[PDB]
Amino acid sequence: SYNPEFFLYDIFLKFCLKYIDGEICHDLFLLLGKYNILPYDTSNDSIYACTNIKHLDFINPFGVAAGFDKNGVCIDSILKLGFSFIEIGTITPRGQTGNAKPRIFRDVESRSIINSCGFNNMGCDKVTENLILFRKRQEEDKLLSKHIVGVSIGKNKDTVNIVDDLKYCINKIGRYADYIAINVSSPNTPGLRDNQEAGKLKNIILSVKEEIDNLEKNNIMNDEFLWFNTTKKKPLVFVKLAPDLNQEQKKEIADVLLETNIDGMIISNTTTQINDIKSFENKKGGVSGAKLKDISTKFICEMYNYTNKQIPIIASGGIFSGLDALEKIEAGASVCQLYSCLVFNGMKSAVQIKRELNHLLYQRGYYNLKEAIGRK
Ligand SMILES: Cc1cc2nc3c(=O)[nH]c(=O)nc-3n(C[C@H](O)[C@H](O)[C@H](O)COP(=O)(O)O)c2cc1C
Ligand SMILES: Cc1cn(C2CC2)c(=O)c2nn(C)c(Cc3ccc(C(F)(F)F)cc3)c12
Ligand SMILES: O=c1cc(C(O)O)[nH]c(=O)[nH]1
Repeated sequence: SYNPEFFLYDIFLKFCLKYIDGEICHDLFLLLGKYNILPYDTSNDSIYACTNIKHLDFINPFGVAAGFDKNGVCIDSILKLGFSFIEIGTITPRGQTGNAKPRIFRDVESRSIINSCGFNNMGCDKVTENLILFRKRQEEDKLLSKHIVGVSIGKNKDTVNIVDDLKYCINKIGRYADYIAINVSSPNTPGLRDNQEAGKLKNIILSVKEEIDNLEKNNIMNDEFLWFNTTKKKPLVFVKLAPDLNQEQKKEIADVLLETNIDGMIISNTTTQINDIKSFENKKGGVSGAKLKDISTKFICEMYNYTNKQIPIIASGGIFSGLDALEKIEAGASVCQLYSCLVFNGMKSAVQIKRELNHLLYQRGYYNLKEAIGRK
């Protein structure tokens, strides 16, 4: 399934990656998608690649990670590139400016990115208005039917007691989200990763699940009209975890996820422990991309064992090829998120990655994608 539209953007891609600033590249991409002039991938997806996380049914196992469309101003176009879902955010109750620019740097040779954004977003209220507009468009557009939209949530920079910010987001945007991702792993908000302590993380998770469950109580109508999302059901609850933890921490947090019955785990966020990128020596922030590939996959194996395979995994980190996706899936992941791939490969990310994984699934001997989960 070629397309003359995907190719023209590869021409622009080589230019931008070589001269234009990363965040400027991001703004242009988002701006083009805002006006619905990005290519489409309206082909039927392989039934062998369909996946699910409990009652969440994904048409294919590739979405866009958080931090890409932080404000939900580009949902329709990005999804129509060929992705099955998108994770908007991370959002905070009040929009922030973030750290000072430049805050995004690219090492083309190593296919790596380092960023110190600091949760720059428009705020929960405005992003909610955008998401409502999208759900209205989704009702009238076939290319958006059955596509998923998750919302990554966090805290404002100054707001102490992160629980309060989360409850506000839940109570304003919860009705329109298919799943909620708790971000306690961003390295650009000081001390957020200190909240991954078993006790703290327990109260955070339990408060989110309770707040989601409480929106349903005082409702006047049926559930079909309350949940204006894809599932027509209350959003699942996922947690996004950082890879820079020791084994003791890793096992107890996994124990907390079992006790609290979390719906999923997103492995993983960016890392701060990489020191082998010469261009990023004097740069602050977390690094993403290829140099994060092998590190995150291990973490998935370490966690897929710590939770006794009872909590599904969502893979994110250094996924650039179809074989990378299968490496993540056979390690224990059910779905994959692409971020740096879109940065370095552009519009062809979804169509390319989905084809490559399809060919590899049958060669390795599988009836469908599920058969591969944790087979390693
Ligand atoms: C510029 C930039 C901004 C990001 N913003 C967020 C964010 O707001 N929330 C979040 O959970 N992750 C954020 N991330 C992390 C990505 O979502 C993803 O977990 C990570 O980059 C690994 O993806 P990759 O290896 O395929 O590039 C951001 C990453 C980058 C590079
Ligand atoms: C999507 C994306 C994001 N970001 C930062 C947040 C991390 C980058 O730095 C990027 N660099 N490229 C090259 C992209 C992707 C891209 C492709 C095509 C164009 C266009 F053809 F329109 F010119 C523009 C941009 C980036
Ligand atoms: O989770 C996150 C958040 C940010 C940010 O918005 O600053 N950046 C990342 O690399 N990861």
